[PDB]
Amino acid sequence: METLFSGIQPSGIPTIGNYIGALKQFVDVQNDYDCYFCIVDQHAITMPQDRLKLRKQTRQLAAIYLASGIDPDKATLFIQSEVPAHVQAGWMLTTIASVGELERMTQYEGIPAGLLTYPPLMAADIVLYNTNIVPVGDDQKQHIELTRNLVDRFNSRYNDVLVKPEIRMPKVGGRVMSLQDPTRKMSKSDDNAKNFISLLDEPNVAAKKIKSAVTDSDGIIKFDRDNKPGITNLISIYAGLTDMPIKDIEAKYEGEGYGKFKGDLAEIVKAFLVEFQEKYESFYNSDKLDDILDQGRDKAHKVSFKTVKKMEKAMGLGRKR
Amino acid sequence: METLFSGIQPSGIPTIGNYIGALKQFVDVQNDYDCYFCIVDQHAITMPQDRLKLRKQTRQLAAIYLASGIDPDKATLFIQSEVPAHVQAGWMLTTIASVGELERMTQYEGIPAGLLTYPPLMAADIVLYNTNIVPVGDDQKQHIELTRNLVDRFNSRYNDVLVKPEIRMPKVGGRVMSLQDPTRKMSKSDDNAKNFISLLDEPNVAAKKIKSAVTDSDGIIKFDRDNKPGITNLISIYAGLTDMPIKDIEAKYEGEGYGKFKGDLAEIVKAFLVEFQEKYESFYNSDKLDDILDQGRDKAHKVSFKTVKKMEKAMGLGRKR
Ligand SMILES: C[C@H]1c2c[nH]c3cccc(c23)S[C@H]1C(=O)O
Ligand SMILES: C[C@H]1c2c[nH]c3cccc(c23)S[C@H]1C(=O)O
Repeated sequence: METLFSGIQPSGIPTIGNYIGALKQFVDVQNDYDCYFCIVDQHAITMPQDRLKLRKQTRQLAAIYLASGIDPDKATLFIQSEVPAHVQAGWMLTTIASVGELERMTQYEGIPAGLLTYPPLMAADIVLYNTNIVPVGDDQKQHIELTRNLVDRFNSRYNDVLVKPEIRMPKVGGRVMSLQDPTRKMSKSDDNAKNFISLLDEPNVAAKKIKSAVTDSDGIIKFDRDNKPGITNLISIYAGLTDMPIKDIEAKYEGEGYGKFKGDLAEIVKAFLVEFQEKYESFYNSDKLDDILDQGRDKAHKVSFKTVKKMEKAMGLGRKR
Repeated sequence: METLFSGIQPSGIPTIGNYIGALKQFVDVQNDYDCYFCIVDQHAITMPQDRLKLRKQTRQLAAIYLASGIDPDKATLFIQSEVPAHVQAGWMLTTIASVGELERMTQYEGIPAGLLTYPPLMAADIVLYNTNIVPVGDDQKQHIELTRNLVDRFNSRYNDVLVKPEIRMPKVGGRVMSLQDPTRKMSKSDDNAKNFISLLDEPNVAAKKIKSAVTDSDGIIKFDRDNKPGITNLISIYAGLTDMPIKDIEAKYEGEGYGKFKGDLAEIVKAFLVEFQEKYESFYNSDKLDDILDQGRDKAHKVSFKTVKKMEKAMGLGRKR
């Protein structure tokens, strides 16, 4: 069984685009892959953070992953800073990186040193669990290249302990676009809040965002990205939240106009968020949330500890006991 | 009671200069100060190392400190990599350092990133124990300036948890010079091995190095650094290993020439090393050595854990449990 590792930034609420594109897919793929979901709070502080904003966002993310169906027994959901092997292995990989290498990553009061030195910590986050696949996008290519190059450098200079990972998302979800700019991907941090639908938006606000999404005044419910990216995007969201095949959507709405379809979809979005947010409140406001995160941390520590120990033996850190 | 922290590089055997200058003094000052002696193996790998050479040197250093009289109950002798708070607090301080700052430290395959990014780890090594004093020399000034500046930056941006340290050696020992270059300090890494006397030199080899030390052919046993740095240096070693006051040395050897004095001193050096190396073998070849280092690690972990936790709460890492 292949091991998957996904880093999660506690820096914002995922949108419904992120749910359809990734989270919903993770809820399936956790049965067929050994999955790690790591809330990378030590990466979040490479940037300036309010300390209450950061600690709250970390709980929020954990509650959202659990609300989506990420299962603490099937997968390992934990907080990066609670597992010390991450900064231990990150320091070891830092000593074999080069300054030139780290600088080129930054390209693809002063400048915080975290922004230069975080890539080896990302490498560590991955290889500590013998990861085979990382579900990232084009923007993370140079990071994985550095990771694989460091695994090569380590195994070559000391001895084979580390595994090279690949970029692979096992079941890619649909691509969800901004509601009022259908050529751009939906983003949690848009200045036009009508562009996205946050997982924590009020369900009635989200229904309004479906109605205000930029489309023709009317048309047929047909999937055509090149010529009608607006309605096509909406059909993608419909498909994403109901699992109805797209061709099966077209047939349900044959002879229907936009008003009927946007009305049904806004209701579908509202219904989804009401069910999602009840689960989310229930995890977020519960004592069991700390129990779950405790157990996740213990799972990850058991695996990552063995790896750190092999690494320390390979470089000659510590003692032979 | 003031807390003292001394980093120890596992990169070479201390010389008798290092014993007279520092180690012997630490054996006294550990009664009057809360002392931490930390074998910084995570700093040693910033440079290229053979992994067996490094792990052996680490045991050797611990055995030498114990052989000198460093007392595992009075002081805390441990190995840096066995206490995870060091790289945890080092990462936190890294995120508030600036690249410019770290670069200027480097001034005062490529260039290993460890050589750029180690100073915040040094800062962490110190402040984790609420250190008041660090017994370092001129070459470490910019490192302590960075440390104090990071303590200021941390306490100012989040809230007061960290203590500013000072450079202070509570009882400075004598200065011991190279035996065949009396104007340079004695160094463990000289290309002229007659220049130093290693604590692990064969006692008969060391006696020969006393005889081969570069002096006038004869003279009076008088302390005069400007005009007779050779014999004066030797008198310093004599004073350092026997605790005889220097004026009291001059009076013992009034009416004596160099041959008598160098003969007595070579015997004194031989006698000291025989007693030292028996203790050293006895710790180095013992199962109790791992027990001692275990207990040291547990002592340091208890203090440094509380500090790391205050730091994580201050930046908003982790969870409030
Ligand atoms: C969250 C970040 C991160 C830190 N460690 C990891 C490990 C795997 C994937 C990612 C990460 S994804 C990456 C990003 O920049 O999105
Ligand atoms: C061993 C080095 C080191 C790492 N952490 C610390 C903490 C205090 C003093 C020192 C150190 S002394 C320094 C040196 O360069 O000698």
